[PDB]
Amino acid sequence: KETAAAKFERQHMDSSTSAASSSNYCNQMMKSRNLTKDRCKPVNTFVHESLADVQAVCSQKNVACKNGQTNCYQSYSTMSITDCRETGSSKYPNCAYKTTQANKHIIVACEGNPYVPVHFDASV
Ligand SMILES: [Cl-]
Ligand SMILES: [Cl-]
Ligand SMILES: [Cl-]
Ligand SMILES: [Cl-]
Ligand SMILES: [Cl-]
Repeated sequence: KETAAAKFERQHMDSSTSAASSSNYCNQMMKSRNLTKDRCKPVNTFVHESLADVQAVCSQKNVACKNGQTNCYQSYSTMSITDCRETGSSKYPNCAYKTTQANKHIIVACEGNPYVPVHFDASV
């Protein structure tokens, strides 16, 4: 089984681009990070920052999670992100995503030793 930290990295990290690199970015990335294998993942955010910058957020501003948990952290600075959401024309096995680039604060849930991101909660 994949560790929680490894699943967070696979699903949410894309340090190799500064920003969503076209309207087809989400279709490409959702397949290659294997988020469309048995089912189209409906919603997913990619962060275009270093892994170290994202990991640093677990030491930034402690806020509530949407679920009421108390192990969420909001980035002090905005970060380049891309939101991917399935469109109405999406039907597995032909998944189809809208790509939305933005620069927002991120909110992540953290856990473990090392204390690292395990869940992407939200962006602001
Ligand atoms: Cl790991
Ligand atoms: Cl997400
Ligand atoms: Cl990097
Ligand atoms: Cl900022
Ligand atoms: Cl641990």
